[PDB]
Amino acid sequence: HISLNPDLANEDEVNSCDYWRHCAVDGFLCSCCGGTTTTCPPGSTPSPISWIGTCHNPHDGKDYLISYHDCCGKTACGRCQCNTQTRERPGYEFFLHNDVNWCMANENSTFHCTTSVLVGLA
Amino acid sequence: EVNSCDYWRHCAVDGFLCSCCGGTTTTCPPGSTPSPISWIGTCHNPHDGKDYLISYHDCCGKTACGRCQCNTQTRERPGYEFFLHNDVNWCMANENSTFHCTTSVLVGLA
Amino acid sequence: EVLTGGHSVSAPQENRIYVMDSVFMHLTESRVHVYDYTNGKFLGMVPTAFNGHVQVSNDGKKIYTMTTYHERITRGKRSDVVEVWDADKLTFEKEISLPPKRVQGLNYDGLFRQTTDGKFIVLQNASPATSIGIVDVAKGDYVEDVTAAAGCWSVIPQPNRPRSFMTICGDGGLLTINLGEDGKVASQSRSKQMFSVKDDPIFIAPALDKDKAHFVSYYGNVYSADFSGDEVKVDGPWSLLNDEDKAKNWVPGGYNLVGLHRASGRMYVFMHPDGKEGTHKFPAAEIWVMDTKTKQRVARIPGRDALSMTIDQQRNLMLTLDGGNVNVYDISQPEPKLLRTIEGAAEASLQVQFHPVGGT
Amino acid sequence: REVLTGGHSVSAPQENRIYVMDSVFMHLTESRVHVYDYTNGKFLGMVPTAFNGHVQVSNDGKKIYTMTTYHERITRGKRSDVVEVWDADKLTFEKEISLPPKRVQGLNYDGLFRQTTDGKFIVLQNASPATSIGIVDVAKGDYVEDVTAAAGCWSVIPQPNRPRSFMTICGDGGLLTINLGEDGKVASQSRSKQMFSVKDDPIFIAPALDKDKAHFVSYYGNVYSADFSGDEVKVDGPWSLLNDEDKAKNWVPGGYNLVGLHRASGRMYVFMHPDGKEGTHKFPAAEIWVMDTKTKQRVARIPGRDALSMTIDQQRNLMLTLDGGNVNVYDISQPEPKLLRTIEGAAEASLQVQFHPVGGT
Ligand SMILES: *C(=O)Cc1ccccc1
Ligand SMILES: *C(=O)Cc1ccccc1
Repeated sequence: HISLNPDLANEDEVNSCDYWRHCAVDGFLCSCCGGTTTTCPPGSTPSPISWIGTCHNPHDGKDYLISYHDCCGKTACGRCQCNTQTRERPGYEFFLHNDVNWCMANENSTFHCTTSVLVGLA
Repeated sequence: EVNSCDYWRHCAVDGFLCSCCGGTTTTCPPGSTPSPISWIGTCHNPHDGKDYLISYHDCCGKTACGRCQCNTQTRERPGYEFFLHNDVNWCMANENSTFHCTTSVLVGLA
Repeated sequence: EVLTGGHSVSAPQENRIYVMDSVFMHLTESRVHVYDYTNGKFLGMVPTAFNGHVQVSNDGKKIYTMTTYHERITRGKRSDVVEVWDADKLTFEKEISLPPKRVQGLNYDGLFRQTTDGKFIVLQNASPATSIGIVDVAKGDYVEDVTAAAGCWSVIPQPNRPRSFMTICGDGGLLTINLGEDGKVASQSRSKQMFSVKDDPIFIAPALDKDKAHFVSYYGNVYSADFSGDEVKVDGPWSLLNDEDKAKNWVPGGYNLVGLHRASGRMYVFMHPDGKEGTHKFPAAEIWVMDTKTKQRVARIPGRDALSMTIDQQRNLMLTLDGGNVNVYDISQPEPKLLRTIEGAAEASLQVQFHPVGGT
Repeated sequence: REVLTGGHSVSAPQENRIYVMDSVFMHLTESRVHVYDYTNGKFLGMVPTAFNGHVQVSNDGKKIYTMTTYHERITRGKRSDVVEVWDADKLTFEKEISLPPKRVQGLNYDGLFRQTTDGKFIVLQNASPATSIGIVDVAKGDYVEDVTAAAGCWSVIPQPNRPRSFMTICGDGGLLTINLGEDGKVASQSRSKQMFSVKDDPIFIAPALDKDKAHFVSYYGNVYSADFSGDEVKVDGPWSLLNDEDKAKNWVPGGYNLVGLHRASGRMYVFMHPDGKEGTHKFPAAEIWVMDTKTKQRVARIPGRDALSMTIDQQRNLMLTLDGGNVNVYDISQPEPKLLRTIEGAAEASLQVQFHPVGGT
């Protein structure tokens, strides 16, 4: 199932804001920043917390929970900026909200890039 | 015309014109600090046909103004003629060395 | 000639606006750009480090910033602060230490506000647990942490009381906090449910009147909170939309996306067609002008892809902002009139504000 | 399902890597090094370098050295100038070395931040604005002391034929050679005869560096050389880059890191533009000229792609050029360079690119 496995897919597809699992990304895709969809670029630190999105997979027709962990403690990657907002909500639904820095509780809160970790079926 | 890189007094500016940054050719924008040191240019006055010494004092202690960036090099020379040289931050000796913008102060006839 | 410093801003305070540039591409060098709205002239700036927030003191004398430093930027000890700057000299005056949990996020007005009397700064925290922090301006001290606001978000000051504000909570109601003269919570109250969080979520940006506030929803409805009394009374929805509007799926979108002209009750809202899940931050195709008394639209004009706005009551002006450019509108009559556009006022701004002229 | 992890090394091997020093002049407090794979243009990572960072790679290829300035509150508070040691493969911070608060703040010429041939000392330019050269003992993690003898001189040209010797260009138009002892202090020094007229034929500071000599080009297209094969430095020049036709169209050099030497062939590379006059010495390249430094003739000329800076890899026979934002990769294994690719958007404001060292012993 290539649709569930970004490392097997075309890099150009995964590095697009239109890639299905990036449906609530407000930030730079870590896969364009020397990392991958599920690994921080070298010398940047995963956030223990995240906003969560529910994204539809058009390939297998199912909906998945996505956790948008950031990588932190390096300055802005600047590449592949996305601002997608499917099912995103304001700060009174805080863990569905993406206008805050999810590096906010890291040892260093400087925002580097954001990614889309597949948690499971919605 | 003072906000253009082609204005005659700006003949060796490598930076942002302070006149575009809330200051003037001879005054720092509010809250930015003059440098006591500078590179000097010799610039040709198109009106009277004479050359003048222009002192490029920086304004310092705020982050980059970002407006009216110029990189003009008339009679500019490398760091072994240090005070003719404009690829260094003339805020380097200020209490805060962050570069904000460059002024163009007329000293007098060259 | 001799280069001098120590100079004040060259235009009167009444001409000044503040464009908060996040510089998201280089977010550690965010800053406030100060402009003259009458002619587009750049007047100065205030550096605000990583993801700064900004407001001007209600009395017009000072600028307040909120930011985060670290000893070595990307490593070392964190310092979250409020800074007090002189408004006319654009110089730093004092640092006020905050706990290391001030909100880091985009520049919605309600994240960094002050009491009507100007004596307290009222700011949003997230650790990610939420609370509201209170700074005593006179003392230069963080003096209260309102944990009662856990699970709520943003600060809406009550303009009819000296030290009262509301916040929007996860139950779909509003929590009101009344501070004592020491900046500690003196009393509080909770409204009845105003909106359904799941079915009709509201945008946090208030259209704020002296004694009431209106909010618009993801689906184009309007909710109101009346705080003429100690207990806030809530109501709504009414729809922004008529049947023709609905056929083309018009909905609101943006960030600081509404405003109120208090003298007329006109509410301004950024709207776009073809609304669906995920379009709530789309640039404005139009600005709609709503009569909040009759609950009907009175005018509509091109949106110029604006995302955020602000209103000046006493000069009857609206500014709008598309991320980079600021548009100046005369709103003295029901149809706004475009006066000028200030191009390249910022690289990445979602917030513009007027210098206050109304005093305290 | 999945779990986000850190701690990873750079994905491409060292021999594929280049370092683009992005000054980010528009936001100079957030300068950084961008790490790229030159074989395919892939972005591999980055190192943050605060206000006006400078960068070099350790000769042994294991560490990245940066130089930068901090203040306690950026635009106010106490100043700290530092060298930082970073791991090259993990792109993580390891060590801060304190400098006196006068490290050069300026555009990224190679010669402002260098190391001795033996890799044991970092050698850097100071300006307070009084100039001196700073010495950092890499093993000790310490600043040694100012080389005050270099007052009135500028930039560091290491001598590749000696373990801990370097030269600098002085206001008298000559070169000062400094020979360090094992502790990083000056053991001896010497001053050449005048190489060039400061008034009449000023040179660009960027050396075209061989193992035992260096060449420099002038504002007016002349070439000067310094031979340090012997006990002391022997200087000569000028000879002209230009023929009559060249001269008739006023071709002159222009750029920043504007020259390179292919050591095995003796080919010198230089950015040139027509219609030279006072004030054009930093103009983008109209062309790159390839000069045989033995025959003293031009052997190739190709389009310049508006390049301002270059670097040469002796080990793979490559030249990189850089126009401020984009990096061009050239094969220079024959006299005429061949363009392999362009990496678009490698930086916003870079005047310096460098290869990860391979070999070089
Ligand atoms: C996501 O964490 C990116 C971000 C950082 C700062 C403010 C808003 C969004
Ligand atoms: C002039 O001082 C502008 C400047 C600042 C920093 C580096 C180079 C030039």
